[PDB]
Amino acid sequence: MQLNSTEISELIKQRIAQFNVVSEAHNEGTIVSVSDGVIRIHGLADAMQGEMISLPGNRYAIALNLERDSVGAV
Amino acid sequence: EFITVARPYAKAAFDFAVEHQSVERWQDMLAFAAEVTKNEQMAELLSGALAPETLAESFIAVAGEQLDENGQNLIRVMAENGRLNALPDVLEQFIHLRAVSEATAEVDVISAAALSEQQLAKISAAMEKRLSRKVKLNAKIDKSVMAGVIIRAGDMVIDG
Repeated sequence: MQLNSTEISELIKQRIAQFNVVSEAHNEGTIVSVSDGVIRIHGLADAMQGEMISLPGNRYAIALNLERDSVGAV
Repeated sequence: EFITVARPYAKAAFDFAVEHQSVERWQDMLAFAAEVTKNEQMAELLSGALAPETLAESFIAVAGEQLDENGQNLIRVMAENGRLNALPDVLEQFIHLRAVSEATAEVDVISAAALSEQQLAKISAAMEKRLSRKVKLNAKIDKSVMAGVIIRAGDMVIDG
């Protein structure tokens, strides 16, 4: 909304116009973007790097390293 | 933050905006926009969004859409561009648009800050210090000034 933190108030009520949005999952999430089994990783943001992670249908998806936003993984 | 993309922005801001006089009017609209991204959920939700249409949508939408239509269809322009990612660049470049347009200013040396708008040098400046009054320079008053001339002096103490 208006001026101080009303900006954030009805940016939470302007947000809250939209506010269904902001959120994230850890782990959960999703493989953000992928080709050939290397994926930008969505959700699961903060996690032990290189934690082989139960992977699609099976595997422990091997966490490659933290590219903070969308981790790549093996 | 490239601000160069936002240079073409603030360009089109004085340009189309000030042309629309939105330089002020979408100084208002723009203000509300930086309020929108300023929303941190709106930052937390800032980009997951593939459709930039979804972005300008939930953006004008969420925030309340105080942007112009120059800024709504421009919201298609930068939002679609995704260069909308950086709000403040052309915001201070628009502050630089109208302001640079209006520029007169000052900077206090050996003083607490001045910033008295001087269209010319010494114009509002010597008028301010002369006008001081203030004359205290409090922040940088003494140790800063006396350490300025005495700074040059210790610079002579380079002789040791």
